[PDB]
Amino acid sequence: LGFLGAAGSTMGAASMTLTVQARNLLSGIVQQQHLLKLTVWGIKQLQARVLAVERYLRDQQLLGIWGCSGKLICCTNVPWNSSWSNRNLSEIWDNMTWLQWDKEISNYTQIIYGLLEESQNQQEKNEQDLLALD
Amino acid sequence: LGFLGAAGSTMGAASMTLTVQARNLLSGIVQQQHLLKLTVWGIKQLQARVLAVERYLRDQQLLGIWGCSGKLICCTNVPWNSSWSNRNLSEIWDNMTWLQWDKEISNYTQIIYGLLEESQNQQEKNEQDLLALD
Amino acid sequence: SVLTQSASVSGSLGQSVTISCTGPNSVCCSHKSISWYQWPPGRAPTLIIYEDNERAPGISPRFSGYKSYWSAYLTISDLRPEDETTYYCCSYTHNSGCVFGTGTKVSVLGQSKANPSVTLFPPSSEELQANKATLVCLISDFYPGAVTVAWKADSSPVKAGVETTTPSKQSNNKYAASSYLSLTPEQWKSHRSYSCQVTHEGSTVEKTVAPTE
Amino acid sequence: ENLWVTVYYGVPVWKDAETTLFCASDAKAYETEKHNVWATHACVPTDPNPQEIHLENVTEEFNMWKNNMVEQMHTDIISLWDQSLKPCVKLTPLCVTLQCTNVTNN
Amino acid sequence: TVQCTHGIKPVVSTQLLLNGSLAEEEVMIRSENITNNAKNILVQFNTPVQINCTRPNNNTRKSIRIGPGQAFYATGDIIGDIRQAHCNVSKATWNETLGKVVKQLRKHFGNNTIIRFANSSGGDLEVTTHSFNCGGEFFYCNTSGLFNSTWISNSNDSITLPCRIKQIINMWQRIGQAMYAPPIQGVIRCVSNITGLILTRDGGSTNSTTETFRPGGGDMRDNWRSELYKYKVVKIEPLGVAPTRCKRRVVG
Amino acid sequence: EGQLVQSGAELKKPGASVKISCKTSGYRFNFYHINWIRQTAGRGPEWMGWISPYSGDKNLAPAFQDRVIMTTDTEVPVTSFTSTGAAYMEIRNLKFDDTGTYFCAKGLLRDGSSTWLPYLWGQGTLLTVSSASTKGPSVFPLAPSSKSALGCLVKDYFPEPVTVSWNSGALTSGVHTFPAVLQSSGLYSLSSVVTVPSSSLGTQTYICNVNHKPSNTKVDKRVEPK
Ligand SMILES: *[C@@H]1O[C@H](CO[C@@H]2O[C@@H](C)[C@@H](O)[C@@H](O)[C@@H]2O)[C@@H](O[C@@H]2O[C@H](CO)[C@@H](O[C@@H]3O[C@H](CO[C@H]4O[C@H](CO)[C@@H](O)[C@H](O)[C@@H]4O[C@@H]4O[C@H](CO)[C@@H](O[C@@H]5O[C@H](CO)[C@H](O)[C@H](O)[C@H]5O)[C@H](O)[C@H]4NC(C)=O)[C@@H](O)[C@H](O[C@H]4O[C@H](CO)[C@@H](O)[C@H](O)[C@@H]4O)[C@@H]3O)[C@H](O)[C@H]2NC(C)=O)[C@H](O)[C@H]1NC(C)=O
Ligand SMILES: *[C@@H]1O[C@H](CO[C@@H]2O[C@@H](C)[C@@H](O)[C@@H](O)[C@@H]2O)[C@@H](O[C@@H]2O[C@H](CO)[C@@H](O[C@@H]3O[C@H](CO[C@H]4O[C@H](CO[C@H]5O[C@H](CO)[C@@H](O)[C@H](O)[C@@H]5O)[C@@H](O)[C@H](O)[C@@H]4O)[C@@H](O)[C@H](O[C@H]4O[C@H](CO)[C@@H](O)[C@H](O)[C@@H]4O[C@@H]4O[C@H](CO)[C@@H](O)[C@H](O)[C@H]4NC(C)=O)[C@@H]3O)[C@H](O)[C@H]2NC(C)=O)[C@H](O)[C@H]1NC(C)=O
Ligand SMILES: *[C@@H]1O[C@H](CO)[C@@H](O[C@@H]2O[C@H](CO)[C@@H](O[C@@H]3O[C@H](CO[C@H]4O[C@H](CO[C@H]5O[C@H](CO)[C@@H](O)[C@H](O)[C@@H]5O)[C@@H](O)[C@H](O)[C@@H]4O)[C@@H](O)[C@H](O[C@H]4O[C@H](CO)[C@@H](O)[C@H](O[C@H]5O[C@H](CO)[C@@H](O)[C@H](O)[C@@H]5O)[C@@H]4O)[C@@H]3O)[C@H](O)[C@H]2NC(C)=O)[C@H](O)[C@H]1NC(C)=O
Ligand SMILES: *[C@@H]1O[C@H](CO)[C@@H](O[C@@H]2O[C@H](CO)[C@@H](O[C@@H]3O[C@H](CO[C@H]4O[C@H](CO[C@H]5O[C@H](CO)[C@@H](O)[C@H](O)[C@@H]5O)[C@@H](O)[C@H](O[C@H]5O[C@H](CO)[C@@H](O)[C@H](O)[C@@H]5O)[C@@H]4O)[C@@H](O)[C@H](O[C@H]4O[C@H](CO)[C@@H](O)[C@H](O)[C@@H]4O)[C@@H]3O)[C@H](O)[C@H]2NC(C)=O)[C@H](O)[C@H]1NC(C)=O
Ligand SMILES: *[C@@H]1O[C@H](CO)[C@@H](O[C@@H]2O[C@H](CO)[C@@H](O[C@@H]3O[C@H](CO[C@H]4O[C@H](CO[C@H]5O[C@H](CO)[C@@H](O)[C@H](O)[C@@H]5O)[C@@H](O)[C@H](O)[C@@H]4O)[C@@H](O)[C@H](O[C@H]4O[C@H](CO)[C@@H](O)[C@H](O)[C@@H]4O)[C@@H]3O)[C@H](O)[C@H]2NC(C)=O)[C@H](O)[C@H]1NC(C)=O
Ligand SMILES: *[C@@H]1O[C@H](CO[C@@H]2O[C@@H](C)[C@@H](O)[C@@H](O)[C@@H]2O)[C@@H](O[C@@H]2O[C@H](CO)[C@@H](O[C@@H]3O[C@H](CO[C@H]4O[C@H](CO)[C@@H](O)[C@H](O)[C@@H]4O)[C@@H](O)[C@H](O)[C@@H]3O)[C@H](O)[C@H]2NC(C)=O)[C@H](O)[C@H]1NC(C)=O
Ligand SMILES: *[C@@H]1O[C@H](CO)[C@@H](O[C@@H]2O[C@H](CO)[C@@H](O[C@@H]3O[C@H](CO)[C@@H](O)[C@H](O)[C@@H]3O)[C@H](O)[C@H]2NC(C)=O)[C@H](O)[C@H]1NC(C)=O
Ligand SMILES: *[C@@H]1O[C@H](CO)[C@@H](O[C@@H]2O[C@H](CO)[C@@H](O)[C@H](O)[C@H]2NC(C)=O)[C@H](O)[C@H]1NC(C)=O
Ligand SMILES: *[C@@H]1O[C@H](CO)[C@@H](O)[C@H](O)[C@H]1NC(C)=O
Ligand SMILES: *[C@@H]1O[C@H](CO)[C@@H](O)[C@H](O)[C@H]1NC(C)=O
Ligand SMILES: *[C@@H]1O[C@H](CO)[C@@H](O)[C@H](O)[C@H]1NC(C)=O
Repeated sequence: LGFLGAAGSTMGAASMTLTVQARNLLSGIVQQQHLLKLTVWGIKQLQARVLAVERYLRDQQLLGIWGCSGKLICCTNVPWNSSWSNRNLSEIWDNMTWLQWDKEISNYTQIIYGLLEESQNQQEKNEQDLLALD
Repeated sequence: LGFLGAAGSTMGAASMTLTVQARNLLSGIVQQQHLLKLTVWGIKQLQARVLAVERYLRDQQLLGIWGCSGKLICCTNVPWNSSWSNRNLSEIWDNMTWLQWDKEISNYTQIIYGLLEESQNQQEKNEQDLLALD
Repeated sequence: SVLTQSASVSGSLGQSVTISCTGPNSVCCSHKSISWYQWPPGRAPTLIIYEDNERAPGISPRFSGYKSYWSAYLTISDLRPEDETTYYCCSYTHNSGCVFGTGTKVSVLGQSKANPSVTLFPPSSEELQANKATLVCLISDFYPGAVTVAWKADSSPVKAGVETTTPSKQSNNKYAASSYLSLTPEQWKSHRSYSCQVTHEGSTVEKTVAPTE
Repeated sequence: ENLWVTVYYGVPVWKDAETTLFCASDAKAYETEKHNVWATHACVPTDPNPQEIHLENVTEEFNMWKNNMVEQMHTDIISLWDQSLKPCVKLTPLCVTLQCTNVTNN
Repeated sequence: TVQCTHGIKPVVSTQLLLNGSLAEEEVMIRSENITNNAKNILVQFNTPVQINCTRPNNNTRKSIRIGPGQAFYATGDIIGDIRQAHCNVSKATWNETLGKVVKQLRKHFGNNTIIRFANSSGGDLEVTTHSFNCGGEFFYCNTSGLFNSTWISNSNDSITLPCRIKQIINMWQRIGQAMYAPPIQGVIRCVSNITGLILTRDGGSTNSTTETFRPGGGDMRDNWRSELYKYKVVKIEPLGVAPTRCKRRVVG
Repeated sequence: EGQLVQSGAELKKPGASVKISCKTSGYRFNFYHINWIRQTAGRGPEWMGWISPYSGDKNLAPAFQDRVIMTTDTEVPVTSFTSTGAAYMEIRNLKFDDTGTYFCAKGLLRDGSSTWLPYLWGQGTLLTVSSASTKGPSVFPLAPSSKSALGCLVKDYFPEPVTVSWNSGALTSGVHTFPAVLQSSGLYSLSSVVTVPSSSLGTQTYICNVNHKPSNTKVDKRVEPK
């Protein structure tokens, strides 16, 4: 459980400790640490540190437009379409690893993302027009 | 008070203006600004700009998993252990600079961080399982 | 003094003692913060309560208190045989100094009546050179803090020889005192043998030694 | 008891350490003279407004003979000297048997 | 707490620093270790001494094509007489600076011993003479004339120094690659403020008295220390935890 | 956590004017305030005036603002958080009513609700404003009676405290002591205990010295054999 401890465990047990996975990835790699410094290792270190933040910030930009700036688990007001999966409540959470589930939505994973921005943020932050001051 | 104005002042007075300190650090340094551009200054500029964001994002990743995505001051639901400090309410806030306090918890500062992720986020975002829809 | 004190208050072991103080509206207890100090007479002082009820860092939480529209006080719970010393208090606003009280000499009874190890010290060969007549004695751990001055020259108490001295509280939180003498050398040589008189509540076994030999 | 812990982002604390710095010089010679060996051909221009703040009640212990700012300065100027000399005329066929005589002093 | 330092210029000098910074008071004395005489000593001038160096030689650029494009710029025949290079120093202004230094060294160094100012004993001609690049060419003015004065226990004449010019150099003892300095055609003058001094040991005197510090600038890093004695960088940590009765909502 | 220590043991005539000092150590001297108090022959000690080592804005007592005034110089920093400084005070007029013991103390805290009140106290200074002249104490041995508890004797000394009474500082653990006494003549005296196990006289030493200021000390008398 020190890192990816529940990679093979159930999606429910993996959902119990998903903080750990998030903590190590951005921070990890110990990047922090003749006269030249133009060596082949330093240039592989810098670009490896650039995608470090540019893959982190690629994901953190998505949660910000979903109301999840500082939450590891948002429940979003987007209804689930039956075409994406036909399995019941306890059918997936007590049976599949997150690995199996990632390939089962990888086909229509982009369709979900586009709809998440519309109802949870594009409309929700607008619904306060009549409720902010009245 | 333009920057670090209360570095030597009380932790309470420093807590009155801690916005300022936060604003300047990420932005600061005016980084924004023969035909080659491979000079010794440009390479010291780029890596100095990389740790700029990779030390900022090293800290901003911690506040996100503490419910403090966009707050400079969160009050966290983690109880304080007496072993960390024995001083009363007005004993530290009216007497110590933040400098003195940073060395007084630097021993057990990591113990606090690990516990902050568990009760304020690892359990709190889970406590909505029975309260989100019911 | 414009501040008040509970004067002499007593107490017992393992129990509580309260000392109150109230003042006039100029430097009173209403809307003016207060504080309480420990003060061994002659020795170095200490601090106990800050502003109101918040006690000192280090001071055991045994010390309670509060503040009404005039009554200000200090509830010292679970008394231990170190608290026997005079206490004080002083009122102050934000930007002003402290206006001290008068003195509550607190004594903690319920103690064990201790018997002192007392012995008399007579003059030596150097006192006869100056001819100054003096003879003293040592008492320690003679609780209670009561004294009885008496001597015996010619089997009768001296009228001009008794020198009453101030008793002190020993650093072991007990008591200590000594009695001196101011007489002429002729009266020393005129009256040889001597006796020590210490009125101590108990059995009559007091040490007694002569000055000529 | 019954005290909680609270987080503060923007606190003024620091620890002694050293990292990379950079040059800063405004418009000096540019057209009337250029190709400077120190400011190179282009460095990060400094702002005319000086960034300064007076710190009070603070007494941080400095060090000069253990300071690493002079170390990065020492090594920066060295790598800068060689960088401004690599693209210039080499003088290797100047090592040939020289036949000289003293100058005309009458 | 400043973000940008002050106008720091990389003066490549030896024994005597030029154009340095200083902010009043007695002529400051700095040493990594005062008791050890072996360690170097940096000295700062409460006021600078205006010095002028120049070469009287009137040279000419002789370009000769070596290979395809490259051209070797050498000295032609010197027109209009031949003279030796020199650096003037204000004689009256220097006697006051050597007096202010010995005064503040006094309470620093016993204030009972004898001052013995001598030329840079030992060393190399480039590390013992006031070596510096000025006007293109590299001067090496003879120091030995300045420190001849000895002061102890209680229109105008100016001292000058003989100097020679060198075209082949590889400074700070870098033996990797050397460089040729093209002679700057025409006139040359330097005219810089001197603001610092670099002084080194005075032998292994066993107790007794009598000692000072003769000039040596064996290291180039110390030259930059005369400007960075007050600067230090720190790693800002914007994170800080502190307790206070204070909790957010119970369940969320 | 910062120890404060006073000068101590200065005394002069009634119409004189003396200054007392206080050595600080172990705390930042810049913001912690300094104040003074005095206990008289009367029962109640009273407060004087509080000084701030920064800015110098002070509010002394109204009854002493006319005569007593006090200043304080800057400090020398030991580290970033520890430093050592000094505080002085001058008093112009005084009488027998102004005699007694004087203390200084560190300011409580460096904030708002309350700062002016003391915190850590020094060992204190006692001042005698008695017009009688200073005198040199006299030394006597004080021998035990039943030798066939130890100490030495002091008789007739004019003012203040004679303090430490032991030779070479050989024994500091287990050395009970004793206070002073007022004589009918007005010339003080005192004695001192020392609790050490009973042993032989030839094996160990029986020498004690006392220090003085009324007149300097020199002789450390010892005890008679019998
Ligand atoms: C670090 O450096 C700083 C210096 O930085 C400064 O920054 C700015 C501000 C400029 O001044 C710069 O030039 C400086 O560089 C040093 O900072 C100083 O520390 C001192 C020691 O801590 C402090 O000295 C004295 O503080 C006393 C206490 O303050 C009052 O008020 C405050 C704020 O309200 C409060 O927090 C206090 O506990 C205390 O109590 C309050 O008093 C007010 C006023 O009476 C009450 O208000 C009443 O309220 C009711 C309604 O409720 C009603 O309206 C009444 O009418 C109203 O009066 C209030 O109820 C009280 N309770 C509270 C809220 O707690 C001051 O009393 C004392 O004042 C003296 O100096 C003042 C400033 O010149 C004068 O105006 C005044 O007349 C006195 O002469 C001192 O200020 C300094 O103030 C403080 N800063 C300054 C200004 O220098 C610092 O020492 C140094 N070290 C540290 C600690 O790091
Ligand atoms: C530092 O060192 C440099 C380098 O000098 C080097 O060594 C010298 C010896 C010479 O060989 C250089 O070529 C060599 O690099 C010095 O620079 C040289 O200084 C010398 C000093 O003598 C100069 O020599 C004089 O040159 C005069 C002109 O000759 C030039 O052109 C020649 C061909 O041109 C022909 O036609 C022109 C007219 O259009 C005639 O004027 C010329 O004579 C030719 O007929 C060419 O070959 C030369 O190299 C040069 O470029 C020349 O007139 C002088 O010779 C005269 O007069 C001298 C006194 O001034 C006297 O000492 C000589 O003996 C000589 O007398 C006779 O003249 C006859 C004329 O026909 C001749 O036929 C006889 O042979 C001759 N007698 C004999 C025998 O010698 C000089 O020779 C030289 O020009 C400088 N460099 C150049 C530009 O080449 C530099 O000065 C030194 N430093 C300093 C500041 O001293
Ligand atoms: C410590 O600090 C001190 C501070 O004093 C430093 O010392 C010296 O400080 C001086 C301050 O003035 C600096 O002086 C400058 O000198 C340059 C020299 O450049 C000349 O030569 C260049 C190349 O030669 C060409 O031209 C010459 C003819 O001159 C010819 O013979 C050659 O064959 C070749 O063709 C030229 O490019 C350059 O133009 C000039 O001729 C000089 O350029 C500076 O000019 C200022 O002052 C002059 C004289 O008063 C004035 O005419 C200038 O006016 C304007 O017009 C001219 C002509 O068109 C133009 O070049 C300028 O750009 C202006 O538009 C201008 O006001 C100046 O004189 C000196 O360099 C500096 N260093 C030295 C040598 O010590 C000291 O260096 C510091 N520490 C140490 C020891 O390093
Ligand atoms: C940077 O410049 C400095 C400038 O000082 C230069 O230092 C030079 O260092 C060299 C080598 O170290 C010195 O070289 C030799 O010094 C010889 C010493 O003098 C002998 O003869 C004396 C008579 O000379 C007269 O002038 C001298 C000064 O040189 C003066 O002290 C004398 O009083 C006298 O007037 C003789 O007196 C002296 O010793 C006796 O007297 C002294 C003083 O009273 C006494 O203390 C002794 O007990 C004893 O009784 C000694 O015996 C010098 O002789 C020699 O050459 C001289 O003569 C030749 C031939 O004529 C001349 O051409 C030459 O100019 C000299 O006059 C030679 O000079 C040199 O003296 C230092 N300084 C200079 C230039 O004079 C540095 O080396 C330079 N740095 C670099 C990079 O090179
Ligand atoms: C700036 O840096 C300098 C660096 O020198 C600091 O300067 C200090 O100066 C003092 C001056 O007294 C030195 O004191 C002595 O140094 C001796 C050096 O040891 C040498 O010899 C050792 C043994 O070699 C043989 O000779 C010695 C001679 O004493 C014989 O005793 C021995 O039997 C041998 O026959 C070698 O092992 C060593 O490598 C050296 O070659 C010390 O030996 C000497 O020790 C004495 O004092 C000690 C401390 O009280 C004590 O414990 C020993 O028993 C002995 O009595 C003594 O230290 C300092 O050494 C020197 N510092 C350093 C780093 O060496 C200077 O302090 C600093 N800046 C400041 C703070 O001003
Ligand atoms: C922060 O914590 C460090 C180290 O503590 C560790 O980390 C914390 C989080 C806990 O997990 C601890 O259990 C860890 O051990 C403290 O460091 C201490 O520093 C001091 C001073 O440098 C050390 O003291 C040493 O003392 C040596 C001499 O020992 C003497 O006493 C022993 C025991 O009786 C005796 O056997 C011996 O003969 C000596 O008489 C001395 O040689 C050495 O140079 C040094 O002075 C101490 O050992 C360190 N801690 C420990 C326990 O190792 C910090 O002080 C602490 N800071 C704060 C603010 O809390
Ligand atoms: C350094 O040397 C150069 C070159 O010799 C000097 O330049 C020369 O200066 C003179 C000053 O009058 C110029 O004037 C005259 O030129 C005519 C025609 O050539 C000549 O007949 C005169 O005798 C006189 O020289 C001269 O043109 C000029 N250049 C040359 C080619 O000599 C310069 O003056 C010397 N030093 C400096 C900087 O003053
Ligand atoms: C050189 O030393 C003398 C005396 O050795 C200095 O004069 C003062 O002497 C007294 C007593 O020795 C010291 O307490 C002073 O500190 C000395 N003065 C000072 C201010 O240091 C003399 O001052 C010393 N040299 C100089 C001019 O500073
Ligand atoms: C003050 O500290 C003590 C422990 O030293 C603690 O028991 C007490 O609860 C603290 N005070 C408060 C306000 O709780
Ligand atoms: C030229 O100078 C050198 C310098 O060593 C000297 O040896 C040689 O004899 C000199 N020749 C003439 C003739 O001047
Ligand atoms: C340097 O030159 C200037 C030119 O005005 C002159 O005033 C000054 O005295 C000279 N200084 C020396 C001693 O070289």
